[PDB]
Amino acid sequence: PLESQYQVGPLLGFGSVYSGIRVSDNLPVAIKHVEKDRISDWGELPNGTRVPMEVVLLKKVSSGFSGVIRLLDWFERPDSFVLILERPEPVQDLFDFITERGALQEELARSFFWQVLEAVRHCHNCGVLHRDIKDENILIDLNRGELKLIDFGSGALLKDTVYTDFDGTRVYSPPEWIRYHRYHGRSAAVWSLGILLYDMVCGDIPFEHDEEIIGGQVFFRQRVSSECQHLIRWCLALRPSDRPTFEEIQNHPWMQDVLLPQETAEIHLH
Amino acid sequence: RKRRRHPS
Ligand SMILES: Nc1ccc(-c2n[nH]nc2-c2ccc(C(=O)O)cc2)cc1
Repeated sequence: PLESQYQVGPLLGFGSVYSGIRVSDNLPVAIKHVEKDRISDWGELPNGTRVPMEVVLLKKVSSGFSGVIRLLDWFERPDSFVLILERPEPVQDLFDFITERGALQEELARSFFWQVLEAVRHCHNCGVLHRDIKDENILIDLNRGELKLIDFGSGALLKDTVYTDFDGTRVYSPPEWIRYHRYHGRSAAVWSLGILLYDMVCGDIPFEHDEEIIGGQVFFRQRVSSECQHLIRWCLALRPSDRPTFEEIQNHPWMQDVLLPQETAEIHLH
Repeated sequence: RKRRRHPS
């Protein structure tokens, strides 16, 4: 039973996520409700039970690596599924963090971006494509300086063939999706990481309209180092084959000498 | 300049 195993609190944050505590060990959790009528892609568990694809993807990435949110449990109800998700405390998502702080110092953006890269690599290694990388979908564990990727509700199994469907965030989507309604998983992910990196070092995303997305011009509204500008422009290459691999991103000169998560918390979050 | 969230 769900009502007997968790103490349910107030809403957090058209989504339905509640604060919670696991009665067993007083662990803080987030309790996410998903209506069956609104589920786009369905999947099957090893037991063959029909579950939301979100549950499938969350189970595939769940492990000791704390760069991705951990699905602690889930329940099925007549008209909905309920997901028990990890809740760090204290926490703030990266969108609110950038709103309150403005453009991030490059040392801090480097640490955050590096941790997002490791988390996305973990997803891909587990066969999972997130498809909605953005600052809203990144939680900051403020005391540990660790970032957590959340909300796989738009994700898919990773494949090497073309995708013709998309339900992530349009202003983070690549120009090949805007123009042709097709994309490949990894190069589309890299485009969204370019949007995210610009967002971190300039204080907001670069493109709001389709014509900006396909236009291929990146104006920098903030002082940004030449090295970081190069990485961003590389990630935002119009031709997908021109974009860097994850290895090329992490080997880029701007990415060297990253701070550890604990150093990040003490220098920038405490 | 207005900064905003963008639903999926
Ligand atoms: N603005 C905002 C504030 C607090 C949370 C939060 N806090 N603790 N867990 C969560 C959480 C984790 C995963 C998911 C998901 O995977 O959908 C949703 C929420 C999320 C956002």
